[PDB]
Amino acid sequence: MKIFFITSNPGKVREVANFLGTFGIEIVQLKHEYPEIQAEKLEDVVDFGISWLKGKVPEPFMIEDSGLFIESLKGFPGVYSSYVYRTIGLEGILKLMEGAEDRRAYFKSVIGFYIDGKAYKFSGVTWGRISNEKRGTHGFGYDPIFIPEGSEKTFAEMTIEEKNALSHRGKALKAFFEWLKVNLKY
Amino acid sequence: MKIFFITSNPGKVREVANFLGTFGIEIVQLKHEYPEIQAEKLEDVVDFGISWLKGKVPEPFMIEDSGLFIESLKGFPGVYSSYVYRTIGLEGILKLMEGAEDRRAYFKSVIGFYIDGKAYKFSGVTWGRISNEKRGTHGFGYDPIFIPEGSEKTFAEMTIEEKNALSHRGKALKAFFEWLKVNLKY
Repeated sequence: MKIFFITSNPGKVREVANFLGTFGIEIVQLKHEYPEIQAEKLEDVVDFGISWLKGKVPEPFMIEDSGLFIESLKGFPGVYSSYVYRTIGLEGILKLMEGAEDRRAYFKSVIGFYIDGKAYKFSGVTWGRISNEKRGTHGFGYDPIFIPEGSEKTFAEMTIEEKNALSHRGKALKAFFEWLKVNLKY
Repeated sequence: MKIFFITSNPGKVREVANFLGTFGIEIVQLKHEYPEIQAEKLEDVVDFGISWLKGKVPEPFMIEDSGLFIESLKGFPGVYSSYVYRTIGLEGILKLMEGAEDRRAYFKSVIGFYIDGKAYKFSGVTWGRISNEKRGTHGFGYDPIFIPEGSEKTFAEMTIEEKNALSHRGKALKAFFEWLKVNLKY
């Protein structure tokens, strides 16, 4: 069964393809731009995206939005994680966190799926903490400064398979896969 | 002011840290195992736990025990909520409640606190009902099938802040905070 993943993020495609590929699912990246609205929830961005894309791309298709939410920073950068990463980057987050009593944060992923004229959403959350230094050559974004709960390594020190086994995206993909199994029986 | 929370439940740590953190209290999780005795009251489990831990962990420290008490089931699973959840789970409770005339139940939380060689306890109770279906991606345990009185959402459909504003644990934490204010003036 093939699923078209509308995204411009190669790293995300690799993580999604790695996880689902093990279950006979073929992920096909489709670079079709769509508006990502400003909103207080990743789910709202995904809802608008699906509504904008339907009828314009092959089906079934999926999109995804994710972000890092830092407790001591009231959830920042959250929905705007990509922009913040491109501007202030890892250095900026570490600067903001200097002297922070609480370095806890969570990553969240929301997957939107569209098939037979209906939209569905799946989400995943992984709590952890912001490290005091960047480490790792894998992943992308804030992976070098995020250590998931129960681990001694940052996401960037993990392989795609290892990251998927613990990440927000991996959890969203697990829920997504279960739904696919049950509803499509592909 | 820091308080060591002796527990192996990450979800509970997050709820406690969220509530008290807003008042300048730093919660530090300490994973030190202690015996949780079989008893007919959460308070008895907490009393034994504190007595077993004192002198072994830094101070001041706190522990907590909680459970779901279903009216039509004579208070079950109560003190053994964790074990019952791990075995029969949400499905088991819903199965037991099929055809139930009365779906009322309450959640109770008891916090034990030890400082300067003395133990103190604080409790909270929130009544509600068992839903006929699980809903929600937040929380843990029976949160997906418990709707607190005055709400249209299950605990699992609420954020930590929203849950704390209505839950048994939130009420116990409120009593705890008031005591801290008055007796420690930190």
